[PDB]
Amino acid sequence: AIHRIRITLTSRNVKSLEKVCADLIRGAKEKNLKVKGPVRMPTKTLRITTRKTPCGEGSKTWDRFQMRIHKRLIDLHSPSEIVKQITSISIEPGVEVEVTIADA
Amino acid sequence: KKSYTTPKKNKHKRKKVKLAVLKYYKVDENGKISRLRRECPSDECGAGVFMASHFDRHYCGKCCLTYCFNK
Amino acid sequence: QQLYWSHPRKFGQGSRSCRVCSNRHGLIRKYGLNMCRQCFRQYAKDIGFIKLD
Amino acid sequence: GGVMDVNTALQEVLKTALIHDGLARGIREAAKALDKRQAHLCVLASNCDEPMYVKLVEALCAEHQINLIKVDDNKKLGEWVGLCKIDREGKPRKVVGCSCVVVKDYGKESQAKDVIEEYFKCKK
Amino acid sequence: MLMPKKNRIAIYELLFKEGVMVAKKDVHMPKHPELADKNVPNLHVMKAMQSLKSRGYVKEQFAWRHFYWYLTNEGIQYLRDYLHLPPEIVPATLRRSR
Ligand SMILES: [Mg+2]
Repeated sequence: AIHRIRITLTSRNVKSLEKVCADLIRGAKEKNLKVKGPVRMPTKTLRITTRKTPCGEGSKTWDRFQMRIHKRLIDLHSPSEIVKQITSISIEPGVEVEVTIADA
Repeated sequence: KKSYTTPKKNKHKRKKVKLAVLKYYKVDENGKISRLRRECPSDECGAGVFMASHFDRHYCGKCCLTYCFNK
Repeated sequence: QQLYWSHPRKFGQGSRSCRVCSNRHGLIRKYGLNMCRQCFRQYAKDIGFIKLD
Repeated sequence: GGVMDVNTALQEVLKTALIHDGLARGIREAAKALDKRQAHLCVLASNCDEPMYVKLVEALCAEHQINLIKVDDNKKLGEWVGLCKIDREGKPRKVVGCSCVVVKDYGKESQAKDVIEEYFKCKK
Repeated sequence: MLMPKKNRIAIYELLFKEGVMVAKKDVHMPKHPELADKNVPNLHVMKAMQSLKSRGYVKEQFAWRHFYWYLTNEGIQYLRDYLHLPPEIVPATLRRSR
């Protein structure tokens, strides 16, 4: 019946993630599903630092590569079919969405 | 990265002695067979394979690392 | 023929080699890349790492 | 196919029996394939070698299940198996005669090709 | 021996069934994965395809430690001969692609 259900969204580009989140919020509040707003988990940053040079010669310069990971959650209180439906729609770009059974 | 040195033992392979094929069966009356050497009673060897006779040893050719008997 | 064609290569630099160039000597194990330190600067973009520090 | 001739019977059965993996070529494989109960039809030719392995093949076909067919002219059944598989077996580079064969499995059962031996087994 | 005839035929039939072969460049791994995995070391797969390629019959690419082998028309014919198939059968690749 009515269940708690949490959707977790992850990506590296922020604008796609935020627009996806706001559209899911729209589609949820057009059915009056009592949505708990997006919670923004801390961003993660992966750092990799290497010598620039192929061989061992030169003054000793380094690169500082890093990749960022954004992650947020939204919570719904509703039956499963509507949420697995609207979830299945309105995602064009590269963004990760994972929806689970219950989280409360 | 330099010239080698001379070896004095070079011999690549054993020369793999060549034998006339099959005298291990004896016809010993008209239409009668005799077997000079038993077929290795190992379950996987099909009992159509002949066990060796050495000077005091019986050894199975197809049981690669087993069936050696001391007599 | 041979039963002596290897001896334990289960840790240390003999175990592991780059997933691209097959070299040893200076590979990145972090996050499970397993990639040579020179080979990674080459694909550091297609993975998604961008330099902005 | 032919009219049940012996000089067609070997050619007919062979061409399906290579595919049915049946032919223990040569004499030692013929022996080892007769000492197990896989054999069905056995073949020999004139003597171009040991005058006693002929006695070997007839004693062995005798001692379990009499099924022998004798056909001379070693090079003929040789060239009929003349290379390791069916294309340019007539290549003169290699044309060894078999001088013995055992069929284990006589091809896909068909077209009276095996019935030719049935026309001999109790008839000759 | 270069490999058992049993192993050869098992490799050729798999290549014909699918129409394309793949193996990582490694001589030590004890079994090929894939439908050869019950039987064959991938040293035999590499060593086999090398001979097959030197006679036409196959196109070969190599990118990050992995060979990619395609069967060409001459290969279709030779394998259809070598395996004694219904002289017109090919499950390799048959459909008009839109
Ligand atoms: Mg922190």
